[PDB]
Amino acid sequence: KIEAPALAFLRENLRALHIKFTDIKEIPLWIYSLKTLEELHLTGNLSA
Amino acid sequence: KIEAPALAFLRENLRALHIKFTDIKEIPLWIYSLKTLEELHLTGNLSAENNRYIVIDGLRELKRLKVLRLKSNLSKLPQVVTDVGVHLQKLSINNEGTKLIVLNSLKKMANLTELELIRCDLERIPHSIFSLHNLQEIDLKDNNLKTIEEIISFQHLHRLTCLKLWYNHIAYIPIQIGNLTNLERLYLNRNKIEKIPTQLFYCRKLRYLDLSHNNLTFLPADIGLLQNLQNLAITANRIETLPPELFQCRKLRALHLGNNVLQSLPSRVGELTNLTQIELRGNRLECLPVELGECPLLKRSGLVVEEDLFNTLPPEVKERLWRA
Amino acid sequence: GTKLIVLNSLKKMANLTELELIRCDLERIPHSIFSLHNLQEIDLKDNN
Amino acid sequence: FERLPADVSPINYSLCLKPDLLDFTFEGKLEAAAQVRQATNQIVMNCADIDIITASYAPEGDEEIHATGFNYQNEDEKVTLSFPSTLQTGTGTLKIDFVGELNDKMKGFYRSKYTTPSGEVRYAAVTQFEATDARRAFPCWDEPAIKATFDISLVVPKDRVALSNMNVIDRKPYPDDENLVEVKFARTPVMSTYLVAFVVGEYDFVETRSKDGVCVRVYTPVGKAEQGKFALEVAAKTLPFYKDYFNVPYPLPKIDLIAIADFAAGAMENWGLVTYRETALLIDPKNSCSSSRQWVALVVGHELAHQWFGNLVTMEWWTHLWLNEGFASWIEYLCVDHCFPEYDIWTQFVSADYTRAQELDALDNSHPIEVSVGHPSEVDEIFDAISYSKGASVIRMLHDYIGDKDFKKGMNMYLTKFQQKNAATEDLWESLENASGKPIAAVMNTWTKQMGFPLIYVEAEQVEDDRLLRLSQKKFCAGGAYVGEDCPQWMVPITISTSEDPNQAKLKILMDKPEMNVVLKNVKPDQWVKLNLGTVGFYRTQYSSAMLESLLPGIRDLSLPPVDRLGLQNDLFSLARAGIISTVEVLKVMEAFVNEPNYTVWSDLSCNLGILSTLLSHTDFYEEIQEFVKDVFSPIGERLGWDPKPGEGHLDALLRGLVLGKLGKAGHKATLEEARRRFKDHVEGKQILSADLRSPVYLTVLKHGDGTTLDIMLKLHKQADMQEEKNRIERVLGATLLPDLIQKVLTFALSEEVRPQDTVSVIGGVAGGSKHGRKAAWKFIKDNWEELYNRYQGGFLISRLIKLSVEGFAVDKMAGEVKAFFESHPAPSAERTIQQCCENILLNAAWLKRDAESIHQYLLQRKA
Repeated sequence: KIEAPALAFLRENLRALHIKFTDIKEIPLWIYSLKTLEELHLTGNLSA
Repeated sequence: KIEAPALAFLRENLRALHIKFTDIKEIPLWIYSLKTLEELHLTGNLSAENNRYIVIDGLRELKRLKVLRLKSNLSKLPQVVTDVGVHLQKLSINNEGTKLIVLNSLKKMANLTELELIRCDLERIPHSIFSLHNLQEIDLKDNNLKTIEEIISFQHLHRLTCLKLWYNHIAYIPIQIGNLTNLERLYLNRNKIEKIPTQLFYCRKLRYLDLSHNNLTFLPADIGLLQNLQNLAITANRIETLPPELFQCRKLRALHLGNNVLQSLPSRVGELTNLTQIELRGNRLECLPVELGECPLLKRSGLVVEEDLFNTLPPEVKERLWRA
Repeated sequence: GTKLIVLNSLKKMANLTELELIRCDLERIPHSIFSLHNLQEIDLKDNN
Repeated sequence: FERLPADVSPINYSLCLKPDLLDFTFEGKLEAAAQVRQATNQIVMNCADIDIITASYAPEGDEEIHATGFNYQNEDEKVTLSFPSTLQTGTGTLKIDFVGELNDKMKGFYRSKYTTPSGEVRYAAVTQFEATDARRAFPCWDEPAIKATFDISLVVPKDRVALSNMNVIDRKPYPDDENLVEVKFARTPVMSTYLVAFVVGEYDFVETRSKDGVCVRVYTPVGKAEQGKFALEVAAKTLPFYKDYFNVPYPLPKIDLIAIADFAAGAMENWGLVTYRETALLIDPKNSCSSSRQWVALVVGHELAHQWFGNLVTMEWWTHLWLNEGFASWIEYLCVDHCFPEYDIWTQFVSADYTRAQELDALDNSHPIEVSVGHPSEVDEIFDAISYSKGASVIRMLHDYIGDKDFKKGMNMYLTKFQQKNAATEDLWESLENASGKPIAAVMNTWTKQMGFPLIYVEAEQVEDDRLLRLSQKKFCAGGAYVGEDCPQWMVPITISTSEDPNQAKLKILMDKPEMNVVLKNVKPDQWVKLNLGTVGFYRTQYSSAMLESLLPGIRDLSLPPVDRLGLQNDLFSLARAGIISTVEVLKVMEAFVNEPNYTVWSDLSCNLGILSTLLSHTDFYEEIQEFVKDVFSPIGERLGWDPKPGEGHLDALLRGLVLGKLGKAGHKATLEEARRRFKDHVEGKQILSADLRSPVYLTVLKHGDGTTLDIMLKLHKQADMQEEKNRIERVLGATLLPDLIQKVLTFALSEEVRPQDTVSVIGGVAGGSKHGRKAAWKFIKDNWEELYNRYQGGFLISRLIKLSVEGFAVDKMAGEVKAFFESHPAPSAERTIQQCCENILLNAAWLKRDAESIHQYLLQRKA
């Protein structure tokens, strides 16, 4: 869980993101709100 | 009963598993979720008394498995293992006296390269192993093999390098071994072998030989004809005389002679520059030749002889061996 | 360890320049990758 | 491929074979007495699955030399039993104690699944040695050329029933265990190894002595004797027919015709225990129609024919295998002709194989029947529908060209010549030439050499009472332009027939030259003389326009035989591509069918006209051809009415089904309204009609139906339980036309994968439902290529699927498109068929560009 100024800071600063989830719900929704993100090495059971 | 995150991490990291148990349910279910497994060993009776293999079916999803072990007294080879053996390499099967029926199921396995039917009481060659064309190391230990002529079929194979017959009741060694060429490390010790023919010696690629714990009486000179031997062992054999021609063969890193008969070690031992270890126990000997010290890689501990025979050596030679 | 199909989808990402199908078990080189010209690194690791 | 060194020739066999059920294993003794002609130390035994325990060879009277050879050439299915000492020459005996197993691959000596009336899903031991399978069961000389006598003896549980080639001669107890007994049969005569058969299971005894005295017997499981009674009568009638036919006694004092649950091979000729598939053989009186009885009679007589051609004189090698079946097939039809004269079987016989013979030779991959064989593995891909159909057609050709009595004499001499001895095809030709005198081999050598059937440009020259003309032999091409680099001409013995007598050919010439002349005495100035006679000559007679016009009155009425009419009808449709006028003449022959009552004529006419309708997609105007179909079907629909009519046979039921379905395809307003009426009556349950009418009613109502009817159809499929009824429902609901509906029924075909491996037929129906919708479904299955291939891994089902899907295409551009699609998607098993279809499509395109536009003009003359 994350706060709006933190979302902003991620928005202009975050470059790469790693995510590994046991279940779908573990994935935060705000991760897609990022724009400068260039790398996403997701891992889990995203077959859904 | 592993928890989900640890289960995932183990799925991504574990390489080898060794399951031993008594009851069938004892085997965890979650082990079948493992995906990076290559070494699997099972200990404890898998027999579910007909309609079996319901637990074992998880091996269908263990497609990354490479080596499998069955120490569980199987009357029949599972269909699951034959299905998964497309990519598999080693069947270390141990039946502890249970008779196993091959039922040509090994024919499915083609990528297989090492096969070991240990204590499976075949009493005969399976005759299905010859279908495999990538086998290299075959082991038939403690299976009551009486006549083993079927080994001629091995000439069809080309990747074979080691034929293992650790324990059996073989009486007469087939001459058809002469056709076999690519084998190197035959280990047919502990057998009712009265004599060895030259037909084994027509082979030239023999690295390791284990003619020990048998009823051998004499050694043909053709052992010296072999020019690729490294380690030899004629222990517990009724060897009255050791032929000097054996000593022509070089590159003999070790040479076992235990529980032999009254003999006389030839001075030609000097042509054993590659000797590093040797035993001279259990045989009636009285004068070890001085040329033993000629060996450049021979250690006091390396040469295993009775103390008195060690004493019969010249004192300076004894010092040389001791300092080694 | 699971099977995947390109289903001609790979031809859409014209900007793709580096592809690999790790343990994707294709047993066959997909035809979709051929039409793409930007590739430089290709891996078909452990695909039987 | 290497055959065998054959250093020792077997003489006699003694096989104390012991199946072990509940373990699926097999033991035996294999004591074979043989003669060592070649002085060699090595013995070659072709066998794959067996694991030899011990072997010992005792020559003559002295002691045996045991065995010192076990070379297992597993890939070659060979074993070398070398011995320390030479075996020189003499008669010896090889005893081979061994072990084998009941495979689950339904091969050699396998185990089949069967269900007792209570259940228990037990297993039984069954055999089949088609080619290189006898050696898998137990080691012998698995070579058709090799011939020896066998003494099969079984070690079987006493509760279980056991049958073999010969009659039981001993039922001794088994000393080791008393729950099972040793059954010893009589010594088989000289026979091939692949013809050996013995089965063990649980069945019931149903015997019937013949006129000759042989007890023809069937052993249905669960004592369904009734199911297996009609076949008993058929066999008891046709075996004495053979006996009086060629005056040769039956070889085996006992003959059995057991069926096996899911034989998975259909049928197999064997010495006196010919096995059958349960569905093929047994017949429930209340769960069958007369056509099924006709089929079972056909199949039961086919293997009885194989009892003579085959068993008695086996083919020398698999190269001649085509004969052993092919010839027999034709024989079987003749047999039924002498058994059920009311069953006029030649009529459907022409439509049964001859049609695909004609259409398959037209295309590529038309390899000659006689292809040299070295390896028995080559049998599979040298085998096809052509190997049966063209072989039967040419052997019937030979029977006509020789005459019935002369062919009888030739067959009798050939059988008496090489009885129990392997013979080649050339030997049969030599015997036939000895019987008749005219050179059969001089034609058979070319028949083996080349590939296909010729054509003739007939002429017209009626000099008073001499209708002379010039037959011009040339090769046939599907498009019309044959390659003709070699000598395309043939020597087919086209047997002309005088049309004054429909069955009797007053004028008949054994013409065998590219050019010739005629000698006849004409009866009527318009004798409409029928070239060929009931298409006995496997051939595609091209009649000139004058010939067609002269024979037109003959086909307007029923004067011409129905077989001639249907043969001409099929010829004209095929000759639309090569012969000129085509559609224009096609229309005229259509006029004749204003009066045709014959069902088979309507069946192949509907096939042809549906081919035209689907093929005319790109140039549209379906309303014109459908209107023409309505014009054709007006008198037929009136005569048959709509409702079931008194005096209607099962053939008339097929008539009503086809006429209703095709009338709905045309889209008649009143017919469609009545079909919707009965659809409502059935779905409400107020009046539910016969399924035979019901399925075509479904096709008609969905031909102009919305999605609600489609959902009702899916529902009715859900409560429906009968498997083939549901399959019919699915294939007819594939015939929706609305584009949204066709996409929905494609996704519902993804839903209708419930039918086990019948999904292929369901999706074939949906592909054939529309014409442009067929192209949409082709794109759909492009999007679902992986699903189809994971549902069928290189089977005949998927080849049939793709052939059905692409058969309606007549555009070269998307022909190349689908060709590239198949190139990127290799399917080797179907591969041949693939390019076949491709070429067909190209031909289709060409044919369109030949006449489609002018077809419009013809319609302008039709309505005027």
